[PDB]
Amino acid sequence: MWFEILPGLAIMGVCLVIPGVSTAYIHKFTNGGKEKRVARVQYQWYLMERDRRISGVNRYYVSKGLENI
Amino acid sequence: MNLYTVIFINILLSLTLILVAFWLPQMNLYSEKANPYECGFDPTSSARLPFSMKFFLVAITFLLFDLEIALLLPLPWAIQTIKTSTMMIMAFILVTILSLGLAYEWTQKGLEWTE
Amino acid sequence: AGRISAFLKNAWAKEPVLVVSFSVWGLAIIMPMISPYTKYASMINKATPYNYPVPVRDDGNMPDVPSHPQDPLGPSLDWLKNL
Amino acid sequence: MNNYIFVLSSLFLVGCLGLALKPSPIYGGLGLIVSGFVGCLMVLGFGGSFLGLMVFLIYLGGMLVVFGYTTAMATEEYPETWGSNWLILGFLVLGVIMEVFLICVLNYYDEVGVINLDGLGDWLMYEVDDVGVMLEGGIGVAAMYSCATWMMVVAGWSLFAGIFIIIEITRD
Amino acid sequence: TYKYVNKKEQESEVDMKSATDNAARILMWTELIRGLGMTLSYLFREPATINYPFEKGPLSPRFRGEHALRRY
Amino acid sequence: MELVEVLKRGVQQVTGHGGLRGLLRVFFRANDIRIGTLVGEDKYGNKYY
Amino acid sequence: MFFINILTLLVPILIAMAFLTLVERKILGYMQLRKGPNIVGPYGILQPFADAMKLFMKEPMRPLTTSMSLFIIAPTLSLTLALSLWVPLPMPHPLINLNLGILFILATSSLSVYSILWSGWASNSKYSLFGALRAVAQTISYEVTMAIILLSVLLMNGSYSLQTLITTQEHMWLLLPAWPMAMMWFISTLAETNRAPFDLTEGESELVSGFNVEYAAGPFALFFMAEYTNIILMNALTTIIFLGPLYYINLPELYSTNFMMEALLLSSTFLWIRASYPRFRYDQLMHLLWKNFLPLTLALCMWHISLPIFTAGVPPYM
Amino acid sequence: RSRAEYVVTKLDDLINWARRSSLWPMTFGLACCAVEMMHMAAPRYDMDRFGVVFRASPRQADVMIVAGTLTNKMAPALRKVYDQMPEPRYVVSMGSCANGGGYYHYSYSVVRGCDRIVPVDIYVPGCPPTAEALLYGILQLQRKIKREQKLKIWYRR
Amino acid sequence: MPSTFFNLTMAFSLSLLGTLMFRSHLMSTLLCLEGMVLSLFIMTSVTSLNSNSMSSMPIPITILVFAACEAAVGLALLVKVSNTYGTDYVQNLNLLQC
Ligand SMILES: CCCCCCCCCCCCO[C@@H]1O[C@H](CO)[C@@H](O[C@H]2O[C@H](CO)[C@@H](O)[C@H](O)[C@H]2O)[C@H](O)[C@H]1O
Ligand SMILES: CCCCCCCCCCCCO[C@@H]1O[C@H](CO)[C@@H](O[C@H]2O[C@H](CO)[C@@H](O)[C@H](O)[C@H]2O)[C@H](O)[C@H]1O
Ligand SMILES: CCCCCCCCCCCCO[C@@H]1O[C@H](CO)[C@@H](O[C@H]2O[C@H](CO)[C@@H](O)[C@H](O)[C@H]2O)[C@H](O)[C@H]1O
Ligand code: SF4
Repeated sequence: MWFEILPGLAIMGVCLVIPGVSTAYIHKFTNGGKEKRVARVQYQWYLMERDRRISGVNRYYVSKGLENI
Repeated sequence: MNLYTVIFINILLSLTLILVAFWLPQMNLYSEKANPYECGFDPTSSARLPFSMKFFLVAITFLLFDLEIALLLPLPWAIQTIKTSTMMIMAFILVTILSLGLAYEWTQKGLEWTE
Repeated sequence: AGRISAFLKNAWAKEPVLVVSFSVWGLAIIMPMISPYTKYASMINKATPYNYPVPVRDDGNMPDVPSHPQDPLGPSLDWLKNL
Repeated sequence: MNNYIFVLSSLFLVGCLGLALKPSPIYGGLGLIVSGFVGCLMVLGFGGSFLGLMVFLIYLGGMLVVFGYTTAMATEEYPETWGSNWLILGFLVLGVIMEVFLICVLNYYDEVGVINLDGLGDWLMYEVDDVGVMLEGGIGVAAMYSCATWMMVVAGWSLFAGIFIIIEITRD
Repeated sequence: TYKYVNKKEQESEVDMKSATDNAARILMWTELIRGLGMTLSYLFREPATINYPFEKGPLSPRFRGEHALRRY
Repeated sequence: MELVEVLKRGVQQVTGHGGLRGLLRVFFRANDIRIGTLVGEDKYGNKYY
Repeated sequence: MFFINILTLLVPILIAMAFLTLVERKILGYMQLRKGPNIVGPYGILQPFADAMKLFMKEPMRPLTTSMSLFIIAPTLSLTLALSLWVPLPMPHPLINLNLGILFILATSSLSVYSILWSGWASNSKYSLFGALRAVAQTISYEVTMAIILLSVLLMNGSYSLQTLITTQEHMWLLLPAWPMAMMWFISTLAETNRAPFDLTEGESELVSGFNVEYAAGPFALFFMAEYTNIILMNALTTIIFLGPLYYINLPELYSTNFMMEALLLSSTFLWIRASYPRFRYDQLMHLLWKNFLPLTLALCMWHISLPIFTAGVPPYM
Repeated sequence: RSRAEYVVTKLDDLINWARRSSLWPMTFGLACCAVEMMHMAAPRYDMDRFGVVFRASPRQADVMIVAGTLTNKMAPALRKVYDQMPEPRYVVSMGSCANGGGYYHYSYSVVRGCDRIVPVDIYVPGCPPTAEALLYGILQLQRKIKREQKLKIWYRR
Repeated sequence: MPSTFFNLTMAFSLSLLGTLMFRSHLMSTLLCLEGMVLSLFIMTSVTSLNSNSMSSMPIPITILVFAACEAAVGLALLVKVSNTYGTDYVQNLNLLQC
């Protein structure tokens, strides 16, 4: 019966969700719990480099608020 | 760095599969096995002789049409211009002349393959 | 113009793709000329500030230039906010 | 990474040497594909983006037509490769040796002139507008639609006239 | 007696209605959609496959198979 | 609603072969888990349904 | 961590490819009133692994007339490029974030034809040369309109960035305003993947096996792995461009689940199409693209230049 | 025996299972016997559910099913395509003609059994054998492949 | 920049040397012309990027447009040569010595 096609489909379906989900989680793990920063233009890269320089630990994603001034 | 890293891994994975495929199996080389296939009979000539191209005119038309799209692919940046009327006329004229070129070749039977 | 109408009708039945292509091409030219929103597309591209707006030295003869960004002088963007 | 662009321009040089030796156009076509890819990387390396991807895309299309034309009109029973003829192979090896020699000697005489092996990587990017937004090469190319429309008029005319030209050349 | 398999050439005039129906058929691939409908309808049909060798194809007493020599 | 009828027949097929081991035996030996009437068994152990 | 992320892309995609070979054979079977694989594993779920192990344990061909460097390179290039097409795909966040990701796809996909061209030429047999020259014709047919179709769509996106397509479709599928281009795009991806009814470079009823006819064993498997990986890729691309999966900044996995469902469905229609139609003649594919798609594609490109200007709907640069 | 011999034996099973489970016959049929081969692929028997898939290229085939009469004019061509199958390869002789010449055994133009031209693994009798009889022979080839001991024999050399 | 532009000029010189030193196939020479075009494209593109000359980036694209027209005509001519003689060899193209 047609529903016997589904075991292969479910395996396909699981395999096609892992890349999207794994990339989203690995980004947050490696970017301080936030989305990985996107630098489309030079201005955005400049902000990341400034964030890295003021972080104290050479990581752009470690943010400094008003407690730092 | 990341794009270089993943593409090298892609190259690395493909080459490893090739090495496995060539060194794992048992081999048995002899002349009749390695002769070129042609449905059980021997070829009467080389496969390296000229093979006529009946769509040769479409093929070199494709060369010109491929530079036409190269002129069109800046359009996403061009629509940001203040000079909207100029951009629009240039894009309209460009598409129209390409259409007229296709229309002429079509009516000259340039898209028909040679016999 | 009954001869063309039979022509166009046959072309519609037999070569619909080409009829649609020519109609779409003609509509694309016509629409910017008759649309009331065509003027705004250039104005929106003009209001996008990709560059720093360099201030001007005040010489005492600039009644039209704002002294602060929240002065009521200078170009307003209310038209776009309510577009 | 300080040798990255020199390595690429060095690979590009070898590709043109291979093309210049003119093996069968099958391998000539392959040589241009690799050189086109290496050329795309160099444009990228200097901060390009659109121009590098364009030239590779255009040459990918161009060599596919040349492949088709080669199998019909430029083929022999035994197509030549770079290794097939000892004479072509020797000038391939000698050409590569003369490249190493030419770069080595020029480095010695000037040290900072055409070749500056001590300073590789220090003089790739000169100035960069650090906080800019509208800077990518596609913006520059797009000026054909607004500020450099004459460039697009002549380009468009040549493609349009090219259709009429190739139809005339090819009719019997 | 004979019949024509492909003589439907009573050429007629075309209205806007029929010309548009012809236009929709060409541009929206309608007969190609009917083909997909047919194969879709088979997807949900029970397959005719039997589970050989646990199941067997039907045979009849007349079946001609392997020879034998008989006794009284 | 009719789906529930179908799923119940699936439960009968899945639990009607003598526990888990009996279901695995037939499923992996015959690739089929239908339940039928036992018509008989021959002297060699073949079972007919 | 970036190396772990490469694994969690490549390995699941290669398993998805392997099981698409199973799904194809079962979907085709049931549409043909058969079952398809149901013995090798439960419901046939080990059949792909058996075929893979069989092929790599088989003697690989070393034909005498063959030019061996290109013969080996072509299947290697095929799988490399198929895997590389996945790295910029945003699901919703890509492994590699590219500014011109769409142009990367076209260039990478366009280099993929050379694996067919070189393998067919390098094999140095007549049926393989026939298959290579059909690939030349195939690319000339569809590549003329595929980039213009994409161009018109991306005048509503405003960039070549794949991630921007997610935001463009925040409130509506791009299918709705672009369904005529979506239709032409869908036919183009069938031809681009050499799938039926345009399976001409292999076309087994005519050329026995076309470009790969001299290929055996593991080298043959690479072409097959590359073809099934590309089918998933092109449909996933169609999903992101026209069928914008639902995106919420705080629920990224919702995008991934919705993306997979639509991508699975679009891959199923590829197998459904194969079961339904006869093959085109390869001169007829050229006429389909150059005398039907190309006129409409050019008109619609002009219309989609015209639209944002006269509706004041130019998308943002950033 | 030893743990090295046990491991070798389990590997034989694994590689044997893979070749059992993915037998790809050549698209190759000579006469009426090929019609019954079509009926084995047809829905009732659906050979593809056992993992059996026709491929037209000898380079991509594992089994040759000699399905019909083998004439003298055809014999060199059949030998050619057999030689062009990569190994491991198997031959199934199907029907009386292929088995031994059958109804045409005494003809001037007919090869009296394809096993004068190629080695044969399974002989399927009948004229034609039914689709089911052919399927039985295919399953007998699988069990033969299940008995292969190539790695065990290599280990003991 | 200094060493890259030296290598690119050498790449052009080699492609020109390829053009000037014929072998047999006319098509092999047509490929050498495309090599010179490719070298000049990169040289122009890299120069525009290194000087941040965005108003000059149309020019490299126009180089490729006319090169495509040149290559299309070259191939069109090569069809004519092949039709006459059955090859693309340049030694056949010698009727105009007298
Ligand atoms: C032989 C080839 C023929 C094919 C080429 C035909 C090209 C001719 C194009 C005609 C259409 C031009 O359409 C023209 O669009 C521009 C904007 O783009 C409109 O311009 C309008 O909006 C713009 C903003 O964009 C305002 O700044 C302007 O003041 C206002 O007029 C014009 O009102 C309309 O007339
Ligand atoms: C086809 C491939 C061709 C490969 C070509 C050769 C690639 C390798 C390039 C070698 C050229 C010089 O490469 C490298 O240049 C850098 C500048 O970046 C030098 O830089 C380093 O050493 C030199 C002094 O020795 C000083 O500049 C300094 O101490 C340090 O920066 C390296 O010492 C030199 O080894
Ligand atoms: C005989 C065949 C030739 C006839 C066919 C071609 C007709 C001409 C069509 C192209 C018209 C180009 O028209 C030309 O456009 C440019 C911008 O591109 C305008 O240029 C203007 O704006 C630019 C913007 O940067 C300023 O820098 C410049 O100083 C100013 O003149 C010219 O003032 C106008 O003359
Ligand atoms: S054995 Fe019988 S059925 Fe088979 S080919 Fe011969 S005559 Fe025909």
